[PDB]
Amino acid sequence: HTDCKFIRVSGAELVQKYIGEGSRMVRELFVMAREHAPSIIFMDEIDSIGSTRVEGSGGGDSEVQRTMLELLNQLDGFETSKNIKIIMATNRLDILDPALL
Amino acid sequence: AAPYAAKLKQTENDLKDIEARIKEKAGVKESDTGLAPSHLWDIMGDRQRLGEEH
Amino acid sequence: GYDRALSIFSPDGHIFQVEYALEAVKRGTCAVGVKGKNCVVLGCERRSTLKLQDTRITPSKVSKIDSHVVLSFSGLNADSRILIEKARVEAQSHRLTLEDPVTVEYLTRYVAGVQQRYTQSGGVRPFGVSTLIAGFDPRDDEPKLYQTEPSGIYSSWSAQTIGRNSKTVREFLEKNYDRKEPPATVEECVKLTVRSLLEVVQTGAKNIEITVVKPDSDIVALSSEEINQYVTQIEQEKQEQQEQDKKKKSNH
Amino acid sequence: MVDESDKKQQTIDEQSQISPEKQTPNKKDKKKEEEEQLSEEDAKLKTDLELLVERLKEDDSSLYEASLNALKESIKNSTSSMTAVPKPLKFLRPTYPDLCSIYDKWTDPNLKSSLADVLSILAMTYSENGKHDSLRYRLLSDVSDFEGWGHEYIRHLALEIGEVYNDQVEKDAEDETSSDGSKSDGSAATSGFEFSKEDTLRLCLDIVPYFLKHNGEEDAVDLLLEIESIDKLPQFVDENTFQRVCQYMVACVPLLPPPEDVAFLKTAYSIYLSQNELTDAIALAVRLGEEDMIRSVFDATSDPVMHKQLAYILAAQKTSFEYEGVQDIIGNGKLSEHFLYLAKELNLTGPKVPEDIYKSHLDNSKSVFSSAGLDSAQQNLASSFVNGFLNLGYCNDKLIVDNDNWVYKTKGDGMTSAVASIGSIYQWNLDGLQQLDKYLYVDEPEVKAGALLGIGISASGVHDGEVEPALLLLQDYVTNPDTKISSAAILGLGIAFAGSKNDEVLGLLLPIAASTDLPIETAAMASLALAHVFVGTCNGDITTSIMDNFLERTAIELKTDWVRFLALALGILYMGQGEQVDDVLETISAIEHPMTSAIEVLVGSCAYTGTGDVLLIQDLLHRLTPKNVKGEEDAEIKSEEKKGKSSDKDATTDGKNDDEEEEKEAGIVDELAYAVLGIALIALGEDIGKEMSLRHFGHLMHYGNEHIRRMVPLAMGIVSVSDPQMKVFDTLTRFSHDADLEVSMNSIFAMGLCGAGTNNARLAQLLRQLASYYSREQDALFITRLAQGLLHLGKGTMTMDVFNDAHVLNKVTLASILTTAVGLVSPSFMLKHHQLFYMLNAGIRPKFILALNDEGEPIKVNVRVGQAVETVGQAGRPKKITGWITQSTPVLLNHGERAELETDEY
Amino acid sequence: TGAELRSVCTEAGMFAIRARRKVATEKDFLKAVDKVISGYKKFSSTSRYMQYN
Amino acid sequence: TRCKLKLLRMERIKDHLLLEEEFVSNSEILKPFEKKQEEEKKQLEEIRGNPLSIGTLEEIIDDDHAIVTSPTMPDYYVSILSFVDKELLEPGCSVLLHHKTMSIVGVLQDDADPMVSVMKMDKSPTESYSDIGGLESQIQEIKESVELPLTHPELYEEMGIKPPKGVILYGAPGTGKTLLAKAVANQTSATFLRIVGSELIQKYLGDGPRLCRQIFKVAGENAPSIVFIDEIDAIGTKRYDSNSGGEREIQRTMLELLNQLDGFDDRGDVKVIMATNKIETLDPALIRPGRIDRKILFENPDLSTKKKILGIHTSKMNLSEDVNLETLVTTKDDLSGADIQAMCTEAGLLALRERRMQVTAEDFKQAKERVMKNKVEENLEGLYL
Amino acid sequence: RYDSRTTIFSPEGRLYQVEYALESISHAGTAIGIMASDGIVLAAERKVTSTLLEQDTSTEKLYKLNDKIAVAVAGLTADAEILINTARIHAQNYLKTYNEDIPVEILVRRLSDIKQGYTQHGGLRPFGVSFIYAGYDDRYGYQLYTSNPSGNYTGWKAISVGANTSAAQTLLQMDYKDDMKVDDAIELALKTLSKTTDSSALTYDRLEFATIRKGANDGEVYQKIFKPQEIKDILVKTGIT
Ligand SMILES: Nc1ncnc2c1ncn2[C@@H]1O[C@H](COP(=O)(O)OP(=O)(O)OP(=O)(O)O)[C@@H](O)[C@H]1O
Ligand SMILES: [Mg+2]
Repeated sequence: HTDCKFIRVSGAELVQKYIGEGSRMVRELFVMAREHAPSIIFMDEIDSIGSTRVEGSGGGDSEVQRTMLELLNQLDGFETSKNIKIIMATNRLDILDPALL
Repeated sequence: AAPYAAKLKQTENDLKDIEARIKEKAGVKESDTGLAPSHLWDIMGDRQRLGEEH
Repeated sequence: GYDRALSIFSPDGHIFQVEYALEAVKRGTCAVGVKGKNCVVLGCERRSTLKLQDTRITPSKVSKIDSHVVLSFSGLNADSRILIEKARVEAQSHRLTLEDPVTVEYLTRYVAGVQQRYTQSGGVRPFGVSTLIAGFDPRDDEPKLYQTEPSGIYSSWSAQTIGRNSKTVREFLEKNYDRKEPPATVEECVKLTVRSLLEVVQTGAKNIEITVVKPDSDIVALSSEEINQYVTQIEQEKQEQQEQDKKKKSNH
Repeated sequence: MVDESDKKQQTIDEQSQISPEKQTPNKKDKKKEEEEQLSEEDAKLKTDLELLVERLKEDDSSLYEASLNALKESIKNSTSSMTAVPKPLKFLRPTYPDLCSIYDKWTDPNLKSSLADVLSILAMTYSENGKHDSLRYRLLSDVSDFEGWGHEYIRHLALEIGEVYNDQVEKDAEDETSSDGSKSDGSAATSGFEFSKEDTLRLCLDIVPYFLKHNGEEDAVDLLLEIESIDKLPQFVDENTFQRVCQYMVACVPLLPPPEDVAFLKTAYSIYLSQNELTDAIALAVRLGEEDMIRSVFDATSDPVMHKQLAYILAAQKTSFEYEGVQDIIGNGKLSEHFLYLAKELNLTGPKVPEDIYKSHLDNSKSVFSSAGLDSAQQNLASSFVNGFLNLGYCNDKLIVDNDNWVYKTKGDGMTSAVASIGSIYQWNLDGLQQLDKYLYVDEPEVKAGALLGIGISASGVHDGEVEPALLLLQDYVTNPDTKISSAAILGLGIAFAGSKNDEVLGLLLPIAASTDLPIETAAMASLALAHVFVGTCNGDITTSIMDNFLERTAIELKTDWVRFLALALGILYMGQGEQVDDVLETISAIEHPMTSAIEVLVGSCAYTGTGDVLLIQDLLHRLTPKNVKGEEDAEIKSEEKKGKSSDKDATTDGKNDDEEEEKEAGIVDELAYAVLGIALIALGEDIGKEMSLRHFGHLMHYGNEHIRRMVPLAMGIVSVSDPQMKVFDTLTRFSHDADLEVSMNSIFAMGLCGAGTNNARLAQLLRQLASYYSREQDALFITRLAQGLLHLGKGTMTMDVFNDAHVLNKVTLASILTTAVGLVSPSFMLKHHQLFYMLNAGIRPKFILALNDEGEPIKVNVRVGQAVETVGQAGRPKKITGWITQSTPVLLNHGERAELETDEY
Repeated sequence: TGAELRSVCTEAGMFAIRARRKVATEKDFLKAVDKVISGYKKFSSTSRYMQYN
Repeated sequence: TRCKLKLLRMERIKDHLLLEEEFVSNSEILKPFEKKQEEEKKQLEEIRGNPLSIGTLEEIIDDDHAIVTSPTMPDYYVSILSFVDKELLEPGCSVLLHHKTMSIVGVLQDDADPMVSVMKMDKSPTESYSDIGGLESQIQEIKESVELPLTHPELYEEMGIKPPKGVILYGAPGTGKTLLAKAVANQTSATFLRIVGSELIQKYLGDGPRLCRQIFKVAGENAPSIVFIDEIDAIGTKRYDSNSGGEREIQRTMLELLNQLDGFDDRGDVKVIMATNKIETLDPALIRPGRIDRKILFENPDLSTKKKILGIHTSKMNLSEDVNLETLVTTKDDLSGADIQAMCTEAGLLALRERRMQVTAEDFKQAKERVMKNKVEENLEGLYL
Repeated sequence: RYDSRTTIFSPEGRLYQVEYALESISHAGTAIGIMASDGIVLAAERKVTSTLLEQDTSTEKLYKLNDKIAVAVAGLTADAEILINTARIHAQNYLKTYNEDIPVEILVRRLSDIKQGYTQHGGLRPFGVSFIYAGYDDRYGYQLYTSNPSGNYTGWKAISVGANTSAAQTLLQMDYKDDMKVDDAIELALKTLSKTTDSSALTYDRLEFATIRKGANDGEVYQKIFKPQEIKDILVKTGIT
C-alpha cells in the first residue's frame, strides 16, 4: 500500500558470505536505502527461543551483537535522516535480543 | 503556516544555490607539484625515460 | 569474589552483606526524626496502593516498643517484624529484672546488638533494616533520638533521614534545623517533619503520618484532620513565597 | 458523509455536506422570485453562518466546492448584487467563503487566477460594514481545526498586501490597476487595515511589518507605537514587546534606502522611550547617531528628580558606555548646572573611572613578557616597538623603559616611534607622562616629536571633565612652527578626543588643514586627524577638508604618497553618515580629472551604505575594466593610473564590511566567499592588483566580524608567505586577536613559522615580528574589536587608524603610525554605591538559539562561570546575568554589551 | 593505580581553573581524589560504612 | 515573519553573489599567464602519459633512483625524475608511476584510502545547549574537558597543567549522552572524526588494527581534532568461545587502539569521546586514565531535568492552551529522556487523530500512560509489599 | 549469581530467591477473597482436572485453621501442607491458653514470622505459599489479609493471589462497592473467575467456595465450606452455566 522501496532482508543477515560475513557491511544497507528513498525497512528477529539471552554480554553472541548494535547507531544516526522508518516484527519484548529496544 | 511557510520554501532554494558553487568552483583550477627550479631536470628525465635501461 | 557470604572480609575491607543491606533500606518508606526541646517527633511516609487496601487493619510504619519508646523503620517489611519483636521482649525483660522503665540509650544498643549478632555470624544475613528509635528517658525530659543501621552501629543524631530518597531530605533538613536553637513548641517541630516529608510524597497529606513522643510516657498519634491542617498552612505560605521573589526582583 | 435527511440535527449536517437545502435551493428561489423573502432571508443568515461553522471541520475539497457551487454563480447571475441592495451586501458573509473554496481548496488554474481579483473588490466593499474584519477574526483565532484554513486565511490578508506594495512599483496606483481593482486609500479600506492589524498582532506576526514597508511612510510606524504601548505590561511583559519591534526593523534593513531607514528607526527609539525600559532607548539613540536623541534619554533621568537618588548615577553610566566619547562631551556640565555633587558625577561620565576598574582586572591577569631580546641594526628597532605592542592598555613595565640603554640605540624615524611605543605602555593612563618628558627636553628634534605621539596615546583615557585634556598639553606644539613637531601634535590630539568634537578641540583644528601649496609629505596628518575627529557622529562634511584636497592636487602630483593618503582621509571623514554623502559625491565629481575619479569610488561606499547591493556590482565592474578594454583589441600617466587602481580595491572591501554588519548576519558568510573569488580573478589578471588586495583582506575580516576565525586567516596566510609584502600578516592578526588565547593559539605558531624559518632581509622580518606580538594580550587582558561592542551592528572610531593603514607599500614612516592601535573594550563588573569592583556570576553561551532575533537575545539557560571574567569575544558573546537567585535585580540589561553591569539588591 | 595518582593533580587543577583562582588550595585536591575514587568504585566495589559513621 | 526575513536577506544575497563572481573570475584566472605558469603543465602532461599506476615508495637509493612496490606482485626499479625532488619524498610515501617505463612522477595520492572518506565527516549536527534539556553539571564537565582547552588555553597556561586527554560517557540506555557529543562537535569549529566501533572489526588478517591506527594518522596531521568512537562494548574484552574466526580479531584491534591513544609522546592536543552502554565488558586497560581523564555517570532524568526537556519540546508544538506542564512531570517517575521525546510525538499524534487542530491536556495524559508501560519495574513494591 | 544462597543480597538490595519464590504463586490456580460488610466470601479455582480426577467429594484449598478463621490456598501444595498444620496449631494453642479464640491479626502475624524465618535463617528454601486469610474477631470485625511468601501481610477489602493476579484485581475493583452485599460478593467472585480462568466451561468441578458470615445466625459466627452440589446450584443463578 505504501509504494516505497522495501529492504526486506529476512531472518538473519549472516546469510551473505559472498564478500565475507557482515561485520561492517551491515552499515552498507543504510547507504543503499538513503539513495532510493523513502527507506521503509523490515526486519525479522522473532526471538521466541532462549529464555535467558539478555544477561549476555557475550561469547560468539558478540558477532551477531556487533551486527545488531551497528544497526542502532546508523538508525539514530549523525543526524541527517531521509524519513528512515524501521518496522520490526518480533514474538515478545521480554524474550528479545539485548539492547535492540 | 503561510506567514513563515513562505520563507521556508525560499530556504530550500538557497541550499541548491550553495551546491551550484561546489560544481563551479571545480570547473577552473590551477595546480602544480614539485618546485619551479627543478624544470631543467624534467628535460633530462625525458632523455632517460624514453631510453631503455629501466 | 567477595560478597557471596558475610564471612569473607575482602581486601577492600568491607563486609558486603552490610553494604548491600543499606541499598535494601531504600526500598522502604521515608522516616524522619527531628528533636525539639520538650518533644521528639517521629514521622514516616505511608504508602497508599489502592482503595482496596485499608489503613485500619493494615499496619502503620510507626510501632510502640513500650510506652515511652517508639520506632519507625525502613527496609524489607518482612524483616522488620522480628526485629521489632525481639527488641520488645528485651524492653519488658528490663522491668522484669530491675523494675525500671527502659533507658533509651540501653534499648538502642540492644537493637544494634541484634543486627550486629547476625552480621558477625554467617548462618544468617542481618535484618536489612535501619530504624530510628525515639523516646524519653525514665524521668529526665532530655529528648533522645538514636539511629541504627544494619551494621549494628548506633549513633545519636539530632535529626536524621532514612528510607526512600533519604539524601534529598537530608540536605533540606541540615539547612533549616539548628542544634543552636531547636523548635521550642511541638507545633513547629511537627510542621518541620511535615516539611521534610512534603518533598518526597508530592501530593497527599494521607501519605504523611505523625506521631509525637513527649516526656512522662506520653505517646499520641495524630489525626488526619490535624495533619491536613498542617500541610495546608505550608501550602499557603509556599504559594505566598513564590509571589515575593517575583515582587522583590521587580522592586530592586 | 452520505445523505441521511432530517431525522436529527446530527444528520442535517451530514445532509448538507453533499447538497445544502437551507443555503442553496430555498434561498436561491426566494432571492430570484419574491422580495418579501428578503425578510425571511435576513433571519436565515444566522442559521447559514452556523452550518459553515459545523462543517468547517470537514476538509475534503469536493464537499465544499460543489455544495456551494451555485451560490458562486448567483453573485452575478441571479441576485446581481443589487436586486434588493443592502440585503446582498449584508448577505455577503457566507458568499465570500464560497469564492475562497475555488481559489484555494480546489486548484483550477483558470479560476484561481481570475477570482483573486473578485475577492479583493468585495473585501473592500464589505469592510465598510466592518464585518469583513469579523469574518477574518473567526478564522484567525479559530473555532474548528482543519488543515484548509491554515492556507486560506493567508490569501485574505494577501489581497491587502497586493495592492499596497504595487503602489510603490507602479505610479498610477489605486483601482485603475485591474490587478486588484481596489482603491489604495480612502475612508473605507484604511479602517479595515487598522482593525485587521489589531487581531493579527495578538495572534500572529506575519502581516504587521509588511504593511509598514509597503506604505513606506514613517506614519505607518507611528500608528504601531500607539497600540503596542498599551500592550507593554498587562498583555505581556516588557521583554516580549521589545523583541518584536527590533525584529521588524533589523529584518527589513537591506531594502530600506538611506532617508527611509533613518525615518523608520526614529519610531522604534520612541516606542522604547515610552515603555518602562530606558535601557532599550539609549541603545537605539546611539544607532541613529543623532545628537538630539542622546540628550533626551540622558535628560529624562537627570532633570525631573531634584534629589541625587539613583537618577544621576544612571545618567552618567549610560553616557560613559560609548568610548567614542561623543556622548561623554554632551552630557557633561548638566551635572555642573544641577550641582548636587560635582565630584562623583563628573568623574563617572568620564573615561577616568574606566581606568580604575582596569587595575582590578589586571590584578588577575598578571604580567608575562615574551618580547624579543634582539638588539643591533633594524632588529633593535623591531624589539623596542614590540615591547609596547605586548603591554597595550594600562600596564606597568616602568623599569624596563627607565633602562634608557635600548631606548637611545634607536635611530632616525625609529627614534620618534620608539618614544611613541612607550606611550602605549601607559595607554589609557594618567601616569606615564614622566617618561616622555625626559627625552622631550634633550637631544635631536626627533625624540621631541616622538614624545607628542605617545602623549596622544596616553591621553586616550583622560580628556573630559577638564582633567588634563590633551588640548592643554598639545596646543603649544601646534604654534611652534617646526613641521615635524606640529604634525605630530595634531595626530595625537585627534586620537585622544576621538569622536569628541568639543569646541576647543574642533576649533583649533579649523583654520588649519588648509596649506598644501608648500610641498610636505607628512602633512597627510593635516587632514588625517580631522577625519578621525569627525567619525562617531553626524558629519558636516566640513568645507575645510574638501577645499584642501582639491588644492593639493593643483599644486603637486610628485609626492604620490601624499595624495593617496589624502584620498582616504576624505572617505573616512564621511563615516558616521550616508544621507548627506549622496550630495558630496556629485560635488567632488563636478571637477573631473582621472586623478579625481580615484576619489569618487571611495566615497561611493559611505553614501550607499545600508542599502548597498548596487554598490557591490559597481566595485567589480571597476575591477574588470583595465583588462577588458585590452580584451576587445586583441581579437604623468604613471601617477594617475596607480591612484586609480588602488582606490578601487580599498573601496570594494570597505563597502562590503559596512553592508554585512548592518544587514542579515547570514550574509556575512557569503560576502567572504565573494572576496575570495575577487582576489583569484585579480591574481591571474594583473600583477600590480594582487599586491593591494592581499593587505585589504585582513581588514576585510576585522571590519566585517566574521563568525569563522579558525580556518580562513590561517589558510590564506600560507599562500601569501611566498607572495611579497609581509605587511599582509599584520592585517590578518588584527582579526585573529579575538578572545586572546582561543583563535590565537593557532596564530602564534602559524605567523611564527614563516618568520622564524625565513630570514633573507631584516626589512621583511620586522613586519612579521610586530604582527605577532599584537595578537596576544597575556591571560586575556583585553580584546580589541572594530565594533562598538555596545552594539554589535555598531562601528568604532578609535579603530579607524588601524583601518586606514593597509593601503600602501610598507614604510619606516608608516611604522610610526602603526604604534597607534587604540580601541579598548571594558570588562563588566557589578557596581554598587561604594563602587564594587567584583562580578558575582554570569552565564555565557557560545551560540544564541533564538531565531526571533537575528541578534539573538541571550538564552536563560547558558553555561555557568565565575567572578571578574572578561566579557568573552566570539563563541562566548551572548551573556546573561546570573544574580536573580541571590535576590538581585539588574538595572542595566546587558546582553554581552561593552557596558558594566549594575545591580540593586533588595 | 599510579596513573590515576597523576590524574589527581590534573583534576585538582581543573577546580582552580573554573573557580578563576590563580592557585590551588589544599581543599580542591581533596575534591580531586574524591571524584576519581568515587567514580572508580562505581565499576568495582561500592559503598562505605562511613556514610553515617 | 520579520525575524526570518532579516536573516534570509543577508544569507541569500551574499551567497548568491559569491556564486556569480566565481563564474566571471574563473575565466579571468587563465588570461594573465600563458607561458609563465603554463610551462609546468605541459611538462607533466607529456611525462605522465595520462594513464598512471600507483606505487608505494619502498626506499630511496643514492644516485637519484628508487625502488617501488607495485599493487601487482612484482616490484620494479624506478628512476627519480621530474619536478618532484627526493627531499619531498621519503620511504613510506606513495608515488605515482609512469605507464611505459616506470618512473617517479611525483606524489599526489598522499596516502589516500577509501576509509579516510568514511572517517571524514561533512554532516553538521544541530546542536548546541538550549536544545539540551537539563543536566547542567554533565553539560559543564564535557565543555571544560573538550570545548574549552582549544578555545581558551589561557587558564591552562596560568595554572600550567596539561589539558584533559579524553572523557568517557556511560550510563543508562537512551539517556541522550549522544546530544552532548554532537553539541561539542558543532560548537568547536574543529575537524570532527569518528566512526562506529563496529567498523574496525572485520575478519581479515591484520586489516582491523591498521584501520584503528589510521584514525589517529588523519587526526594528528589536521590537529587539533576530536574523535568520537561509539560503542566500546563492541571492542571490549569479552569471551569468544571456540571455533570462531573473530576470537583473534577482537584481541588485535583492541591492542593497537590502546597504544596510539596513550602515545609515546602522544598527539598531545587531540581529545577523545568514547561512549558505551556496557561497563561490565569493558577491558581494564582503557578506563584507567591518560586515555580519558574524566569518567562521568549519566542517569535518567528527574523532575527538574524532565521539565527542561519537556520545556524546549512543547514550545515547538502549537497551541498548548489548557496544557499544564507541571502536573504531568509530577506523576512521572523514573523515565529516560527518550520516553519524553516520544511522549510529545505521540501526544501530537493523538491531537491529529481527535480531528482537532490543537493539542489538549487529555491528548498528553493518554500518551503518558502508554510510554510508562514500556519502561516499568515493580519489584520494588513487589518485594517490599 | 545471587540466586545461590537465600541468606545473600544483591548489588541492588533485591534477593533473586524472594522474587523467584513470589513467581511460584502465579503458577498455581486463582484464589480470591472479597470482603463485604455482611460477610467474607473465599472462592478459589483449581489447577488440576480430568474426568477420572476426583474433585467432587473434596476440598484441598479451603482449610479451616480454627473455627473462625480459614484460608484459601495458592502456591505449591507441599509447601502449603506444613504451614497449614503449624498455623492451625498456633491458632488453637491460643485457644487452650487464654480460653478464647485467637484474633485474626495475631495469627497472620505469627505465620508470616515463620515464613520470613526460612529466608532469614539457615540454608533452607523460603516457603512458596500465599494464603488468603479470612477471619472474624470482635476487635475489628471482619478482616481480610493475605500474606506474601516474603512473609509480610497487608489488610484488604478485596484481593486476589494465585494465577492471573493482575487481571483479577482489575476486574474486582471495577464492579466493587463499599456498601456492598455478601450475595453481590459471591456473584462478583463468579464474574471474575469466568474471565481469569483458561477453561471456558468453568463448571462445578473446578470451583471451591466457603463463605464466612456473622449474619449467619445472630451473635454467632459460621464458617461454611459449601458442598459440591451447592457450588453447582449458584452457577445457574449467575448464568455461567
Ligand atoms: N536531554 C535531552 N534533550 C532532548 N532530547 C533528549 C534528551 N535526552 C534524550 N533525548 C532524546 O532521546 C534520544 C535518546 O538517546 P539515544 O537513543 O541517542 O541514546 P544514548 O544513551 O545517548 O546511546 P549510545 O550508547 O548508543 O551512544 C536522544 O537522542 C534525543 O532524541
Ligand atoms: Mg548515544
